Amino acid sequence: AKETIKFNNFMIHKYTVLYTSNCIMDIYSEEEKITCFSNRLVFLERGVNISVRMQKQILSEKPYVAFRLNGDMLRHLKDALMIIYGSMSRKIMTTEVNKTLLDNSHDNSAFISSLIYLISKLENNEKIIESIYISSVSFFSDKVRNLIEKDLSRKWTLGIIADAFNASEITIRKRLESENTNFNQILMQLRMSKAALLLLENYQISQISNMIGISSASYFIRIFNKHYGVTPKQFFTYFK
Amino acid sequence: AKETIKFNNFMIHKYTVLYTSNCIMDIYSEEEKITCFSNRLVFLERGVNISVRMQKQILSEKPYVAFRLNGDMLRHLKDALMIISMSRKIMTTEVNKTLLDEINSHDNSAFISSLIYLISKLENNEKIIESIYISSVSFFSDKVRNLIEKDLSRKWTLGIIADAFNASEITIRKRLESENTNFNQILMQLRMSKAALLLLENSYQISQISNMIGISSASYFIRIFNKHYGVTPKQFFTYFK
Repeated sequence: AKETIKFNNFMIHKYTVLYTSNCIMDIYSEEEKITCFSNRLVFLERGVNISVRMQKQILSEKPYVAFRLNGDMLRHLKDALMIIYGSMSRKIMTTEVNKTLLDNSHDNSAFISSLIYLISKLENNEKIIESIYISSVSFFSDKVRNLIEKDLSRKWTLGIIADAFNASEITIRKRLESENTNFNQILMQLRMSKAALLLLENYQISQISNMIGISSASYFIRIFNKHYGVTPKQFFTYFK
Repeated sequence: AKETIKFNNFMIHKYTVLYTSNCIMDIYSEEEKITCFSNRLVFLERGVNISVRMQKQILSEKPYVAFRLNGDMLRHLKDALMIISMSRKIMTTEVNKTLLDEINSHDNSAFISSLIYLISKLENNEKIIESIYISSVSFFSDKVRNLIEKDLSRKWTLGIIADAFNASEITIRKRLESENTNFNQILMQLRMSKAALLLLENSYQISQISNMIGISSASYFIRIFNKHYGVTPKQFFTYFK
């Protein structure tokens, strides 16, 4: 009912640590599945587009508490953990209740220390550090993403990106297909992630379409309902 | 009485975090003084020769609990924290949850992480990170120490060190005097630190600690220890029981 939701194409654009205060979710890959339980912390690699089926316990509250890491913060944490330490199961990893998490979020300096501390206290840290390092790599898809990000309003083509990257169209094609993506999908993922964030933020549908680059908001509603499978209102009400 | 002791020339050869479980100590500089209170945590720089006057609460236990950092661990911690006057070399603080701190103390991938955590939680961390960086620098005196550390038994001269460092004797002299030390003093500090580390081991005895540190006669070593630290080796052993 109103406790359960099933949205697809969920892109972890930044490395996200995720509690499960008010939800039991099943995270789906193209071939794998990971069930996150309630009162547990989950580490999510950046660059992971996935489908989630959630089960809220209380209908009135948000399903979970999430914390994102900037690219900047992700590279400093990677460098710090490398100084210190020297498949879907590798990219999404849940753990036991910290039982002592005390929530920072405004002083990276204090935050990065606490994150290093939590990782050091956790077990099986090799895979956590591995996910950190992997998510700290600027793949070719990330560079095209950064390019498009500057003007989501602008209508891009493969030739524009190719000229910007000083390459041929087929080169960009095969690079993105080896990254398991494409230019159109990259663009859509960026726009729809910004749209979801803005929905849970204080733009609204009347202007989110324009902010992300779509002129007509009805087309944006249909495109959101296609990408995530949930109408923008259902997405808003499940996280409210 | 035996609750109080006053030993001089206490060299913090490794960056040491120091609790005060069973003591109230007064650290003395050539011109400054710092009184560490009971049930506190103390931060000390590497390369610090000081005097201490301690006051144990229970005569039967050790006065405090200390934790040292290897040069390797100190350099990692410095690099990690960079990624993330006597008052600027010795800094005490208050703690409530060292229960978390316990940790295993037998690893670098975990200890320095928990230490970073403690520092992040401690306010006024600026001077702490300062002390870390300063103690992570290999001064010329540290290079001479490392050279001598190889063969403490060997009898060194200023000319041997100078030839090893490809320099003149007066150069080594002025370098060490700018570091507020000298070759003979460097040697004495190294030997006497080891002596104290060889002490409180309850496994090694004077009859052989002098030989390990390079002194042939153990009576001369007793007199030299009682001169350097001001406490007879037996008093030093009994205060840290």
